[PDB]
Amino acid sequence: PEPRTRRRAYLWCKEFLPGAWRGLREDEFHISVIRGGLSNMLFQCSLPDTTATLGDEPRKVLLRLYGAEAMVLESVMFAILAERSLGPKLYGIFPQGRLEQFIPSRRLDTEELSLPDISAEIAEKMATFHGMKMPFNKEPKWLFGTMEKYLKEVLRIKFTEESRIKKLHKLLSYNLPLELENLRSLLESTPSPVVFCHNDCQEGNILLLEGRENSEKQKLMLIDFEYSSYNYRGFDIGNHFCEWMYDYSYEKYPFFRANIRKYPTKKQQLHFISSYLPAFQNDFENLSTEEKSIIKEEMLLEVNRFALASHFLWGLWSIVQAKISSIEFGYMDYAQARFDAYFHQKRKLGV
Ligand SMILES: Nc1ncnc2c1ncn2[C@H]1CC[C@@H](C(=O)Nc2ccc(S(=O)(=O)C(F)(F)F)cc2)CC1
Repeated sequence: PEPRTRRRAYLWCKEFLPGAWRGLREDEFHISVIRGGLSNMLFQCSLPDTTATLGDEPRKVLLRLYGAEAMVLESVMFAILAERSLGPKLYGIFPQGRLEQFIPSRRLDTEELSLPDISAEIAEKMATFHGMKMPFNKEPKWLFGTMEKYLKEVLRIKFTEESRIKKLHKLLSYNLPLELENLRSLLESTPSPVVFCHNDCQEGNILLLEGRENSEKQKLMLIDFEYSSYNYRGFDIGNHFCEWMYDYSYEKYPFFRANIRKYPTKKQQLHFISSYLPAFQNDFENLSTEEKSIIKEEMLLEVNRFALASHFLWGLWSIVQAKISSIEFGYMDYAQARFDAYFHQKRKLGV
Protein backbone atom coordinates (compact mmCIF):
# COMPACT_ATOMS: atom_id res chain seq x y z
CA PRO A 1 0.00 0.00 0.00
CA GLU A 2 0.97 3.61 -0.84
CA PRO A 3 2.07 6.04 1.95
CA ARG A 4 -1.30 7.88 2.12
CA THR A 5 -3.41 4.76 2.85
CA ARG A 6 -0.62 3.44 5.07
CA ARG A 7 -1.23 6.64 7.06
CA ARG A 8 -5.01 5.94 7.14
CA ALA A 9 -4.50 2.38 8.43
CA TYR A 10 -1.93 3.39 11.02
CA LEU A 11 -4.40 5.89 12.46
CA TRP A 12 -7.39 3.47 12.47
CA CYS A 13 -5.28 0.91 14.31
CA LYS A 14 -3.92 3.47 16.78
CA GLU A 15 -7.28 5.21 17.38
CA PHE A 16 -9.46 2.03 17.55
CA LEU A 17 -7.36 -0.67 19.21
CA PRO A 18 -6.41 -0.98 22.93
CA GLY A 19 -3.13 -1.32 24.90
CA ALA A 20 0.12 -1.10 22.91
CA TRP A 21 -1.63 0.23 19.79
CA ARG A 22 -2.49 3.44 21.60
CA GLY A 23 1.11 4.54 22.26
CA LEU A 24 2.55 3.47 18.90
CA ARG A 25 4.41 5.62 16.31
CA GLU A 26 3.98 5.57 12.50
CA ASP A 27 7.54 4.19 12.25
CA GLU A 28 6.66 1.01 14.14
CA PHE A 29 3.47 0.09 12.18
CA HIS A 30 3.48 -3.08 10.04
CA ILE A 31 0.86 -3.64 7.37
CA SER A 32 0.96 -5.97 4.34
CA VAL A 33 -1.58 -6.97 1.68
CA ILE A 34 -3.53 -10.23 1.93
CA ARG A 35 -5.86 -9.45 -0.99
CA GLY A 36 -5.69 -6.38 -3.27
CA GLY A 37 -8.29 -5.28 -5.84
CA LEU A 38 -10.80 -2.41 -5.86
CA SER A 39 -13.36 -4.04 -3.54
CA ASN A 40 -13.20 -5.88 -0.18
CA MET A 41 -9.43 -5.49 0.16
CA LEU A 42 -7.71 -7.28 3.05
CA PHE A 43 -4.58 -6.31 4.96
CA GLN A 44 -2.79 -7.62 8.02
CA CYS A 45 -1.63 -4.97 10.50
CA SER A 46 0.71 -5.89 13.37
CA LEU A 47 2.84 -4.79 16.32
CA PRO A 48 6.65 -5.14 16.16
CA ASP A 49 7.76 -8.42 17.80
CA THR A 50 9.85 -6.19 20.09
CA THR A 51 6.71 -4.50 21.56
CA ALA A 52 5.14 -6.05 24.66
CA THR A 53 1.41 -6.64 25.03
CA LEU A 54 -0.23 -4.75 27.94
CA GLY A 55 -3.62 -6.43 28.40
CA ASP A 56 -6.02 -8.40 26.21
CA GLU A 57 -5.15 -6.73 22.95
CA PRO A 58 -4.20 -8.69 19.77
CA ARG A 59 -0.80 -8.60 18.05
CA LYS A 60 -2.27 -9.01 14.53
CA VAL A 61 -5.56 -7.62 13.18
CA LEU A 62 -7.21 -7.78 9.78
CA LEU A 63 -8.24 -4.53 8.13
CA ARG A 64 -10.99 -4.74 5.51
CA LEU A 65 -11.66 -1.83 3.15
CA TYR A 66 -14.99 -1.76 1.34
CA GLY A 67 -13.56 0.05 -1.74
CA ALA A 68 -16.56 0.15 -4.17
CA GLU A 69 -29.23 0.60 3.87
CA ALA A 70 -27.00 -2.32 2.83
CA MET A 71 -24.17 -1.21 5.16
CA VAL A 72 -26.29 -0.97 8.34
CA LEU A 73 -27.58 -4.54 7.88
CA GLU A 74 -24.17 -6.11 7.19
CA SER A 75 -22.52 -4.20 10.07
CA VAL A 76 -25.22 -5.20 12.54
CA MET A 77 -25.00 -8.81 11.37
CA PHE A 78 -21.20 -8.88 11.68
CA ALA A 79 -21.33 -7.28 15.17
CA ILE A 80 -23.93 -9.83 16.29
CA LEU A 81 -22.01 -12.87 14.96
CA ALA A 82 -18.91 -11.53 16.77
CA GLU A 83 -20.87 -11.14 20.04
CA ARG A 84 -22.00 -14.78 19.75
CA SER A 85 -18.46 -15.97 18.81
CA LEU A 86 -19.64 -17.32 15.43
CA GLY A 87 -17.47 -14.93 13.43
CA PRO A 88 -14.22 -12.96 13.86
CA LYS A 89 -14.36 -10.35 16.66
CA LEU A 90 -15.07 -6.77 15.60
CA TYR A 91 -12.51 -4.20 16.81
CA GLY A 92 -13.31 -1.17 14.74
CA ILE A 93 -15.97 0.08 12.36
CA PHE A 94 -15.74 3.25 10.28
CA PRO A 95 -17.12 4.49 6.89
CA GLN A 96 -14.26 3.06 4.82
CA GLY A 97 -14.03 -0.43 6.33
CA ARG A 98 -13.56 -2.34 9.55
CA LEU A 99 -10.88 -3.91 11.75
CA GLU A 100 -11.52 -7.58 12.66
CA GLN A 101 -9.80 -10.39 14.55
CA PHE A 102 -7.10 -12.04 12.42
CA ILE A 103 -7.86 -15.74 12.40
CA PRO A 104 -4.66 -17.84 11.92
CA SER A 105 -5.93 -20.45 9.51
CA ARG A 106 -6.13 -21.34 5.86
CA ARG A 107 -9.07 -21.58 3.47
CA LEU A 108 -10.22 -25.09 2.56
CA ASP A 109 -9.70 -26.44 -0.96
CA THR A 110 -12.47 -27.95 -3.09
CA GLU A 111 -11.21 -31.50 -2.51
CA GLU A 112 -11.46 -31.18 1.28
CA LEU A 113 -15.23 -30.58 1.24
CA SER A 114 -15.73 -34.35 0.78
CA LEU A 115 -13.49 -35.49 3.67
CA PRO A 116 -16.07 -37.03 6.10
CA ASP A 117 -14.84 -35.11 9.18
CA ILE A 118 -14.76 -31.82 7.26
CA SER A 119 -18.16 -32.36 5.69
CA ALA A 120 -19.66 -33.30 9.10
CA GLU A 121 -18.34 -30.17 10.76
CA ILE A 122 -19.54 -27.88 7.92
CA ALA A 123 -22.99 -29.41 8.39
CA GLU A 124 -22.76 -28.78 12.15
CA LYS A 125 -21.53 -25.18 11.68
CA MET A 126 -24.19 -24.61 9.07
CA ALA A 127 -26.95 -25.93 11.37
CA THR A 128 -25.70 -23.61 14.12
CA PHE A 129 -25.70 -20.64 11.75
CA HIS A 130 -29.26 -21.64 10.77
CA GLY A 131 -30.38 -21.43 14.41
CA MET A 132 -29.30 -17.75 14.80
CA LYS A 133 -32.12 -15.29 15.45
CA MET A 134 -31.26 -12.09 13.56
CA PRO A 135 -33.10 -8.71 13.54
CA PHE A 136 -33.89 -9.04 9.82
CA ASN A 137 -36.92 -9.62 7.57
CA LYS A 138 -37.90 -13.25 8.05
CA GLU A 139 -39.87 -13.54 4.78
CA PRO A 140 -37.77 -15.53 2.25
CA LYS A 141 -37.66 -12.93 -0.50
CA TRP A 142 -33.88 -12.97 -1.06
CA LEU A 143 -33.62 -15.92 -3.47
CA PHE A 144 -36.24 -15.03 -6.11
CA GLY A 145 -35.76 -11.31 -5.51
CA THR A 146 -32.06 -11.64 -6.24
CA MET A 147 -32.66 -13.86 -9.31
CA GLU A 148 -35.18 -11.32 -10.73
CA LYS A 149 -32.75 -8.48 -10.05
CA TYR A 150 -29.93 -10.20 -11.97
CA LEU A 151 -32.20 -11.50 -14.73
CA LYS A 152 -33.42 -7.95 -15.41
CA GLU A 153 -29.81 -6.76 -15.53
CA VAL A 154 -28.97 -9.72 -17.85
CA LEU A 155 -31.68 -8.76 -20.35
CA ARG A 156 -30.20 -5.22 -20.62
CA ILE A 157 -26.64 -6.39 -21.17
CA LYS A 158 -25.04 -5.81 -24.55
CA PHE A 159 -21.36 -6.66 -25.21
CA THR A 160 -19.05 -4.62 -27.47
CA GLU A 161 -16.58 -7.51 -28.05
CA GLU A 162 -17.77 -10.27 -30.35
CA SER A 163 -17.18 -13.61 -28.63
CA ARG A 164 -19.14 -12.31 -25.63
CA ILE A 165 -22.23 -11.54 -27.72
CA LYS A 166 -22.26 -15.13 -29.00
CA LYS A 167 -21.88 -16.53 -25.46
CA LEU A 168 -24.65 -14.24 -24.12
CA HIS A 169 -26.71 -15.26 -27.15
CA LYS A 170 -26.54 -18.97 -26.31
CA LEU A 171 -27.54 -18.23 -22.68
CA LEU A 172 -30.48 -16.01 -23.77
CA SER A 173 -31.63 -18.82 -26.09
CA TYR A 174 -32.69 -20.94 -23.08
CA ASN A 175 -35.54 -18.43 -22.45
CA LEU A 176 -34.35 -17.33 -19.03
CA PRO A 177 -37.64 -15.55 -18.02
CA LEU A 178 -39.63 -18.71 -18.76
CA GLU A 179 -37.09 -21.00 -17.04
CA LEU A 180 -37.16 -18.81 -13.93
CA GLU A 181 -40.93 -19.37 -13.71
CA ASN A 182 -40.33 -23.09 -14.18
CA LEU A 183 -37.96 -23.02 -11.19
CA ARG A 184 -40.26 -20.95 -8.98
CA SER A 185 -43.06 -23.36 -9.73
CA LEU A 186 -40.94 -26.35 -8.73
CA LEU A 187 -39.67 -24.69 -5.54
CA GLU A 188 -43.05 -23.23 -4.44
CA SER A 189 -44.03 -26.91 -4.17
CA THR A 190 -40.94 -28.05 -2.26
CA PRO A 191 -41.28 -27.51 1.55
CA SER A 192 -38.16 -25.96 3.06
CA PRO A 193 -37.89 -24.24 6.47
CA VAL A 194 -36.88 -20.55 6.37
CA VAL A 195 -33.77 -19.91 8.45
CA PHE A 196 -30.84 -17.55 8.69
CA CYS A 197 -28.74 -18.75 5.72
CA HIS A 198 -25.10 -18.09 4.83
CA ASN A 199 -26.01 -18.25 1.11
CA ASP A 200 -22.40 -18.68 -0.04
CA CYS A 201 -20.98 -21.63 1.79
CA GLN A 202 -18.00 -22.50 -0.48
CA GLU A 203 -14.46 -23.73 0.38
CA GLY A 204 -12.94 -20.26 0.15
CA ASN A 205 -15.42 -19.14 2.86
CA ILE A 206 -14.43 -21.85 5.40
CA LEU A 207 -11.22 -21.42 7.41
CA LEU A 208 -9.33 -24.36 8.90
CA LEU A 209 -8.04 -23.06 12.20
CA GLU A 210 -4.32 -23.27 12.84
CA GLY A 211 -3.22 -25.76 15.50
CA ARG A 212 -6.60 -27.56 15.42
CA GLU A 213 -5.87 -29.73 12.35
CA ASN A 214 -6.05 -32.82 14.63
CA SER A 215 -9.38 -31.86 16.23
CA GLU A 216 -12.20 -34.01 14.95
CA LYS A 217 -15.07 -31.60 15.33
CA GLN A 218 -13.96 -28.04 16.09
CA LYS A 219 -11.40 -27.00 13.47
CA LEU A 220 -13.44 -24.72 11.15
CA MET A 221 -15.05 -21.29 11.07
CA LEU A 222 -17.54 -20.04 8.46
CA ILE A 223 -16.66 -16.53 7.21
CA ASP A 224 -17.87 -13.95 4.67
CA PHE A 225 -21.53 -13.21 5.33
CA GLU A 226 -22.09 -10.60 2.60
CA TYR A 227 -24.96 -12.61 1.01
CA SER A 228 -26.49 -13.96 4.26
CA SER A 229 -30.24 -13.58 4.76
CA TYR A 230 -33.37 -15.42 5.80
CA ASN A 231 -33.74 -18.02 3.06
CA TYR A 232 -34.94 -21.56 2.41
CA ARG A 233 -32.59 -23.93 4.23
CA GLY A 234 -32.60 -26.05 1.06
CA PHE A 235 -30.73 -23.32 -0.82
CA ASP A 236 -27.85 -23.20 1.66
CA ILE A 237 -27.34 -26.98 1.64
CA GLY A 238 -27.94 -27.39 -2.11
CA ASN A 239 -25.68 -24.43 -2.79
CA HIS A 240 -22.96 -26.05 -0.66
CA PHE A 241 -23.31 -29.37 -2.52
CA CYS A 242 -22.97 -27.58 -5.88
CA GLU A 243 -19.68 -26.14 -4.55
CA TRP A 244 -18.07 -29.58 -4.58
CA MET A 245 -18.02 -29.34 -8.42
CA TYR A 246 -16.18 -26.00 -8.68
CA ASP A 247 -12.55 -25.21 -7.95
CA TYR A 248 -11.55 -21.53 -8.08
CA SER A 249 -7.86 -22.14 -7.47
CA TYR A 250 -7.10 -23.07 -11.11
CA GLU A 251 -4.19 -20.91 -12.22
CA LYS A 252 -5.10 -20.38 -15.95
CA TYR A 253 -8.14 -18.90 -17.76
CA PRO A 254 -11.00 -19.27 -17.07
CA PHE A 255 -9.59 -19.52 -13.50
CA PHE A 256 -11.90 -22.34 -12.38
CA ARG A 257 -12.46 -26.02 -13.16
CA ALA A 258 -15.91 -27.61 -13.07
CA ASN A 259 -16.03 -31.35 -12.36
CA ILE A 260 -19.64 -32.53 -12.56
CA ARG A 261 -18.65 -35.99 -11.25
CA LYS A 262 -17.65 -34.47 -7.90
CA TYR A 263 -21.23 -33.67 -6.90
CA PRO A 264 -21.76 -35.57 -3.55
CA THR A 265 -23.07 -39.16 -3.94
CA LYS A 266 -26.23 -40.25 -2.14
CA LYS A 267 -23.95 -41.62 0.58
CA GLN A 268 -21.99 -38.37 1.00
CA GLN A 269 -25.18 -36.28 1.11
CA LEU A 270 -26.57 -38.57 3.81
CA HIS A 271 -23.31 -38.18 5.70
CA PHE A 272 -23.81 -34.38 5.55
CA ILE A 273 -27.44 -34.27 6.57
CA SER A 274 -26.95 -36.90 9.30
CA SER A 275 -24.58 -34.42 10.89
CA TYR A 276 -26.93 -31.50 10.08
CA LEU A 277 -30.25 -32.75 11.48
CA PRO A 278 -29.00 -33.57 15.04
CA ALA A 279 -27.32 -30.14 15.18
CA PHE A 280 -30.35 -28.23 13.92
CA GLN A 281 -33.13 -30.01 15.90
CA ASN A 282 -31.63 -31.38 19.14
CA ASP A 283 -34.29 -34.09 19.71
CA PHE A 284 -33.87 -35.61 16.17
CA GLU A 285 -31.45 -38.09 17.78
CA ASN A 286 -34.42 -39.58 19.70
CA LEU A 287 -36.67 -40.39 16.74
CA SER A 288 -37.18 -43.98 15.55
CA THR A 289 -34.93 -45.33 12.79
CA GLU A 290 -37.98 -45.20 10.52
CA GLU A 291 -38.86 -41.59 11.29
CA LYS A 292 -35.26 -40.37 10.92
CA SER A 293 -35.01 -42.17 7.56
CA ILE A 294 -38.25 -40.66 6.24
CA ILE A 295 -37.06 -37.15 7.19
CA LYS A 296 -33.66 -37.77 5.54
CA GLU A 297 -35.12 -39.00 2.24
CA GLU A 298 -37.46 -36.00 2.12
CA MET A 299 -34.53 -33.73 2.86
CA LEU A 300 -32.51 -35.15 -0.08
CA LEU A 301 -35.32 -34.34 -2.51
CA GLU A 302 -35.46 -30.85 -0.95
CA VAL A 303 -31.79 -29.91 -1.22
CA ASN A 304 -31.38 -31.45 -4.68
CA ARG A 305 -34.28 -29.39 -5.97
CA PHE A 306 -32.89 -26.21 -4.37
CA ALA A 307 -29.46 -26.90 -5.84
CA LEU A 308 -31.19 -25.84 -9.10
CA ALA A 309 -31.61 -22.31 -7.69
CA SER A 310 -27.90 -22.25 -6.87
CA HIS A 311 -27.05 -23.00 -10.51
CA PHE A 312 -29.61 -20.51 -11.81
CA LEU A 313 -28.71 -17.70 -9.38
CA TRP A 314 -24.96 -17.81 -9.76
CA GLY A 315 -25.29 -18.27 -13.51
CA LEU A 316 -27.23 -15.03 -13.84
CA TRP A 317 -24.91 -13.34 -11.30
CA SER A 318 -21.97 -14.40 -13.35
CA ILE A 319 -23.32 -12.87 -16.58
CA VAL A 320 -23.61 -9.52 -14.75
CA GLN A 321 -20.05 -9.83 -13.38
CA ALA A 322 -18.69 -10.33 -16.92
CA LYS A 323 -20.00 -6.82 -17.67
CA ILE A 324 -19.07 -4.89 -14.51
CA SER A 325 -16.39 -6.78 -12.57
CA SER A 326 -12.72 -5.82 -12.40
CA ILE A 327 -11.66 -9.26 -11.20
CA GLU A 328 -9.71 -11.54 -13.56
CA PHE A 329 -12.12 -14.46 -14.03
CA GLY A 330 -13.91 -16.27 -16.87
CA TYR A 331 -17.44 -15.22 -15.84
CA MET A 332 -19.13 -16.14 -19.10
CA ASP A 333 -17.65 -19.64 -19.13
CA TYR A 334 -18.60 -20.00 -15.44
CA ALA A 335 -22.14 -18.92 -16.35
CA GLN A 336 -22.33 -21.54 -19.07
CA ALA A 337 -20.94 -24.14 -16.65
CA ARG A 338 -23.67 -23.32 -14.04
CA PHE A 339 -26.43 -23.49 -16.69
CA ASP A 340 -25.07 -26.76 -18.08
CA ALA A 341 -25.20 -28.08 -14.51
CA TYR A 342 -28.71 -26.62 -14.10
CA PHE A 343 -30.02 -28.56 -17.12
CA HIS A 344 -28.14 -31.75 -16.16
CA GLN A 345 -29.62 -31.64 -12.64
CA LYS A 346 -33.17 -31.21 -14.03
CA ARG A 347 -32.55 -34.31 -16.16
CA LYS A 348 -31.23 -36.21 -13.13
CA LEU A 349 -34.33 -35.27 -11.10
CA GLY A 350 -36.85 -35.81 -13.88
CA VAL A 351 -38.17 -32.25 -13.74
N1 LIG B 1 -11.22 -12.10 9.96
C1 LIG B 1 -11.02 -12.68 8.75
N2 LIG B 1 -11.90 -12.53 7.72
C2 LIG B 1 -11.66 -13.12 6.55
N3 LIG B 1 -10.54 -13.86 6.36
C3 LIG B 1 -9.61 -14.05 7.30
C4 LIG B 1 -9.80 -13.50 8.55
N4 LIG B 1 -8.74 -13.84 9.34
C5 LIG B 1 -7.92 -14.60 8.59
N5 LIG B 1 -8.45 -14.72 7.34
C6 LIG B 1 -7.86 -15.50 6.22
C7 LIG B 1 -6.83 -16.50 6.76
C8 LIG B 1 -6.09 -17.24 5.63
C9 LIG B 1 -5.52 -16.36 4.50
C10 LIG B 1 -4.26 -15.65 4.90
O1 LIG B 1 -3.82 -15.72 6.05
N6 LIG B 1 -3.67 -14.94 3.94
C11 LIG B 1 -2.56 -14.18 4.09
C12 LIG B 1 -2.05 -13.94 5.36
C13 LIG B 1 -0.93 -13.13 5.52
C14 LIG B 1 -0.30 -12.54 4.41
S1 LIG B 1 1.02 -11.61 4.65
O2 LIG B 1 0.67 -10.47 5.46
O3 LIG B 1 1.51 -11.09 3.40
C15 LIG B 1 2.23 -12.59 5.38
F1 LIG B 1 2.66 -13.52 4.51
F2 LIG B 1 1.83 -13.26 6.46
F3 LIG B 1 3.24 -11.82 5.79
C16 LIG B 1 -0.83 -12.77 3.12
C17 LIG B 1 -1.96 -13.58 2.96
C18 LIG B 1 -6.54 -15.31 4.07
C19 LIG B 1 -7.16 -14.53 5.26
